[PDB]
Amino acid sequence: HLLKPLPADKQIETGPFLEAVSHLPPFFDCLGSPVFTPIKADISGNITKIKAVYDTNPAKFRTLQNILEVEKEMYGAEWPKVGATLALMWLKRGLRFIQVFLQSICDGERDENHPNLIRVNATKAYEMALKKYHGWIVQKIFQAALYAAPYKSDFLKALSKGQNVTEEECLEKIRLFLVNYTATIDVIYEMYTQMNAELNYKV
Ligand SMILES: CCCCCCCC/C=C\CCCCCCCC(=O)N[C@@H](CO[C@@H]1O[C@H](CO)[C@@H](O)[C@H](O)[C@H]1O)[C@H](O)/C=C/CCCCCCCCCCCCC
Ligand code: NI
Repeated sequence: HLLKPLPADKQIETGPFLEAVSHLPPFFDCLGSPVFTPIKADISGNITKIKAVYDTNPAKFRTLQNILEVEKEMYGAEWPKVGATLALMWLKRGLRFIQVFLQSICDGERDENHPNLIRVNATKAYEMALKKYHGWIVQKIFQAALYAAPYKSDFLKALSKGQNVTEEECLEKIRLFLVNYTATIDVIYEMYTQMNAELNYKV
């Protein structure tokens, strides 16, 4: 299934969002390299934390905007470096990395001298989504992941394990997934900017 479409007023229901993005971390089990373990843990850990907050009062935390706004009231000067707000601040970055990476691949972006690597696509996604927030030690993790990254064809076979679809059919399904996914992430970014909740610290 696809993510829910964005409503006209751009308020994103928490429950459906968490349920949908909860399907993303299992993909990492298809990628054998040791770095995918802490990557999966990071993404899943943030999902878990936002879910834990949501579950304390689903009515009050019905939308992601509710989460930020209510946490701001709950935590005073500790906000936004607190709670589900912090978890979602980092989740959105992981989700944008995925967005940019997959979009790049689907649009045929490549290094003409290495057309079956995915380095250029991962580098674009990293620069757009994560690099500004990573100190050198974490950047080394990215660099090592790049070196060991699967070939494009292998990667796409993993995305479509279970489906028996062609590479081109796999890309078409990703393009459709990307529609509501991209729109939703863009709203989450806007929300953090509007609330002055984007933090710029490096890890
Ligand atoms: C259709 C479905 C498609 C699925 C396909 C998925 C393919 C995706 C591949 C990789 C996704 C990578 C996402 C990584 C997100 C990392 C977020 C991050 O920077 N989290 C930080 C901060 O952590 C935060 O610290 C905070 C406190 O300061 C805490 O409060 C937070 O809870 C905590 O999250 C953490 O320090 C870093 C974790 C790992 C960084 C990995 C760097 C890049 C990975 C290499 C990618 C190459 C891909 C090649 C293709 C296979
Ligand atoms: Ni689902």
